[PDB]
Amino acid sequence: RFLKVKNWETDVVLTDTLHLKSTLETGCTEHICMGSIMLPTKDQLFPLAKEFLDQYYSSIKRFGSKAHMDRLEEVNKEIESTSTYQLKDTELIYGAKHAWRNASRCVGRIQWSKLQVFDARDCTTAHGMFNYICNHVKYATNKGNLRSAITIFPQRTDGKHDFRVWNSQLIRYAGYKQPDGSTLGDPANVQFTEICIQQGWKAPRGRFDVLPLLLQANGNDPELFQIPPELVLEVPIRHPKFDWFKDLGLKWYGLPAVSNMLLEIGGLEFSACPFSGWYMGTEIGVRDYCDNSRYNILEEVAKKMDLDMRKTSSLWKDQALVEINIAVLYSFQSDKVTIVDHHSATESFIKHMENEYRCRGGCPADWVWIVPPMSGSITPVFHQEMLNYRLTPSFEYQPDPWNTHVW
Amino acid sequence: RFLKVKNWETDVVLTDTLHLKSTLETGCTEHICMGSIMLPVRTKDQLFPLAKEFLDQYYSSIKRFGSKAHMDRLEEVNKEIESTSTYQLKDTELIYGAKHAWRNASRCVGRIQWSKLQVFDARDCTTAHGMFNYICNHVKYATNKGNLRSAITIFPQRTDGKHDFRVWNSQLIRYAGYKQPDGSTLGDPANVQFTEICIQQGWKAPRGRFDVLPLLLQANGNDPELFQIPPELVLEVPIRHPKFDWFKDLGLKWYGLPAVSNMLLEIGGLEFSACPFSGWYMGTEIGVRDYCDNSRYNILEEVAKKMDLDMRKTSSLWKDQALVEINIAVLYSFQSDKVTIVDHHSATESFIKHMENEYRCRGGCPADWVWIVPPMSGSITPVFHQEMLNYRLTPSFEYQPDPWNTHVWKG
Ligand code: HEM
Ligand code: HEM
Ligand SMILES: Cc1cc(N)nc(COc2cncc(CNCCc3cccc(F)c3)c2)c1
Ligand SMILES: Cc1cc(N)nc(COc2cncc(CNCCc3cccc(F)c3)c2)c1
Ligand SMILES: C[C@H](O)[C@H](O)[C@H]1CNc2nc(N)[nH]c(=O)c2N1
Ligand SMILES: C[C@H](O)[C@H](O)[C@H]1CNc2nc(N)[nH]c(=O)c2N1
Ligand SMILES: [Zn+2]
Repeated sequence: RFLKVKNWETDVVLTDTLHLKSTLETGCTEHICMGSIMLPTKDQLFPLAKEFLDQYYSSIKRFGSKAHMDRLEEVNKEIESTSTYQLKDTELIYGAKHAWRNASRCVGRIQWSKLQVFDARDCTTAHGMFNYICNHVKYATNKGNLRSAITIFPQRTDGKHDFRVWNSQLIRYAGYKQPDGSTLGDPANVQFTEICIQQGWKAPRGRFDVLPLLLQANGNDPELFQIPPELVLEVPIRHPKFDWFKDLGLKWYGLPAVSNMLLEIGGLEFSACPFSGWYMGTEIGVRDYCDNSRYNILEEVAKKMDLDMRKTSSLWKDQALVEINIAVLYSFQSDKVTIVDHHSATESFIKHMENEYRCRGGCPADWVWIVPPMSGSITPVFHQEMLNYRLTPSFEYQPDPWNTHVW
Repeated sequence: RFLKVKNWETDVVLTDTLHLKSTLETGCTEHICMGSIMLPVRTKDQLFPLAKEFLDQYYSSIKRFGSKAHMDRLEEVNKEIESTSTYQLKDTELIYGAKHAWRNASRCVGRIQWSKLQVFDARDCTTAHGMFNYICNHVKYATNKGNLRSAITIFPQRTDGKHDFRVWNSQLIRYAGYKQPDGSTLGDPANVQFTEICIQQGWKAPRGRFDVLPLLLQANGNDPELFQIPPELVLEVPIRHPKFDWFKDLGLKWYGLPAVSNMLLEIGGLEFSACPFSGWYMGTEIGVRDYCDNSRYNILEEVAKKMDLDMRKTSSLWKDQALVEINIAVLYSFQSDKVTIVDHHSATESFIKHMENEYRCRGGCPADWVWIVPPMSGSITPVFHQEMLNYRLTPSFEYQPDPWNTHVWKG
């Protein structure tokens, strides 16, 4: 019932008690581990509300105070009457900070308490959503000095009046299938791109076309908007050694901003809650550029380096991978756009885990996600046992809107 | 019940039914995943079911389930257990069992090879000198002058747990490590405590960076005894780089034969506590972990110095650069000396083909993603993108406590 994790490189052992406050299910059983699977009423709501307010009031050192007992009654009264309830600004901010704190797949959580929360619960239309988002984008970008932020749209009511951002991230590139058989731009977004087109978008059909926002307010049909080009900070990619690298025509955007997840706080569900931090270099250079089903540039890079691509055992893919990732980091750093390398980010996460264990009794972490997609064992997280479990407030995946939406 | 796994790069979806035959526990629950934790005498009562389940599996594999030989064999094992408290495997069952423990090993990327395993039956062994001889023959057979052949050698099974056969070494061939008074380590830091044991038992340590350790062998629960593997049987590869001529002057070498000697083989409820097995290396095992782990040889800095990489900031990726060059070197060296090795692209690609065929023909393939994905360049190998299901099938290989912690010293 009380659990130990060991770091096999430093011998530091930590004791986890926080998991006993775990709530949702993992997908694993005593018979089978699903650790590597990507996704394994009025009566329902009040326990969820109480559990949250209890942790909130405990966190400001006022557990069991009149103010605590008063709030619980007020929410109880509101749920019995209205069938839902409203969070105080203080609770909303705490809730959002803790959903990030509890994100077991996130390596950057040392930052969790520095989150700017934009309360957009007063929003009513897609134009309003567009405004809130441009404002979030400009605030977070901060001319390259990135600041973590979330913007929180109104909560689910009856589930037929959902606010949704249809985009998977606020800033992404279009993907197009061509007569060729090959894919131009990002193959991850082919389907979303087509949805844009079929909703009215004027696609320039290039390699790096910033997608428009498809924004759904109050369960209404989603509407298109172009983000002002001037708010999208992009970085041309060059290499500090290879003068040919720039002519691959590679660029990426400065702002990673997840926009398709669901924030659960105290039983309430926020289906539009785009949030953003800054990039770890491997996300672009390893995954975005080198995944076979993404930009898949390894072949083209290895050729310009004139490596022996004859046998996999020359490690040409691995050589090219490192150079691409050097170029990503160098480019962001030369243009003064915040970025972190996987060495620095994973070392910070170890420090963060030690703080969480000492201060809070644990830190849920999903090793499969935390260990970077290159050079795994040379980062400390590789040697770090982790325990994965679900705490709330949380961010959750949710069905893509187009499969759900009644037109 | 069916479970599906998807490969997110290819969209190939596979269906697992084999997990229904899983017995032992994972360590996980509905509330906690322990997927990244390294480690999360029997009675007649529990033994006959374990025997029955195994013999049912054996007899199914040979298409003789429910046959007269099948039924007679169950009755013969039943009686043997009721009379003696244990039972003996037929040679055919031992071979089947050992191959299946490997087939079932969810942390092994090399399992495409599982049906090609040379099983050496050492159950007639009685003494440490006997074990030594068996182990030399395994090494010489598996080494095959560099054309490596997989093999296992199986010493007598556990009886009352007071007469165990144990190989005290964690692998048959490993380099010594010596903690210096100044706190630095000479040789391999992983093997310090074991080296200390060997010296206490009387080993004369040459005290270099790559001293092959002696075998420390325990027969029949007796105190273990030391033996030196004949050096002519220990194939070694000096490590050099195809472009960098200073690489040789680092004085690196490694041995060709990876041979695990501290695991326990369970077959039909019987426990073989001494069962050294060997295959051949995937390059990253040496190049990434043995050479570049912080708690191991730790050569990243020295290599990076010699490459004249920018070392003042981690974001130059100097470690990542040096890591790739070292791994190029290991693969080049082995290939040049005609010693079997596999690179991590070839090995993971082969594993995915193995895994798909297993799903098709067997109904599943338990796999532990944490261990299967290579410790460098993870996502440019196809296994990173493959969902996997981890569960425990028997026959199996299992960890066991280090024998110095449990052994009752006779003197
Ligand atoms: C400040 C810098 C941040 C860094 C360096 C960072 C790092 C990362 C990385 C590398 C991943 C894996 C992404 C992937 O592989 O696709 C991730 C996942 C995640 N992060 Fe962060 N993060 C940051 C900020 C944030 C913020 C501000 C939030 C929420 C407020 C957040 C919530 C999450 C969530 C929910 C996931 C998992 C997403 C999923 O399962 O698809 N992160 N983090
Ligand atoms: C044919 C060549 C083989 C290759 C390339 C190979 C590859 C590997 C690698 C890379 C690992 C992880 C090792 C580590 O990180 O320490 C491993 C684990 C393992 N393999 Fe293999 N393997 C091979 C043959 C075998 C054989 C012959 C057996 C037994 C008959 C075996 C059984 C196991 C077991 C039980 C593990 C888990 C070890 C542990 O948890 O410490 N493998 N394999
Ligand atoms: C906020 C933030 C900061 C930072 N440095 N990086 C990020 C990266 O976020 C993402 C990037 N790319 C994709 C996603 C969404 N991932 C969903 C994975 C998935 C795919 C398919 C099925 C499934 F169940 C789960 C998030 C986010
Ligand atoms: C047969 C074979 C072939 C091949 N290519 N590679 C191997 C590698 O096998 C090992 C190498 N080094 C160490 C081990 C033993 N693993 C121990 C893992 C461990 C460490 C500490 C605690 C724990 F619970 C578990 C196996 C084995
Ligand atoms: C199948 C497997 O779970 C999948 O490829 C995971 C592995 N680890 C990951 N880790 C991160 N950070 N991001 C990912 O998208 C994935 N993908
Ligand atoms: C804590 C963590 O599980 C541990 O470092 C694991 C990670 N994956 C591994 N994978 C392999 N093949 N071998 C290892 O020793 C490890 N170590
Ligand atoms: Zn699990």
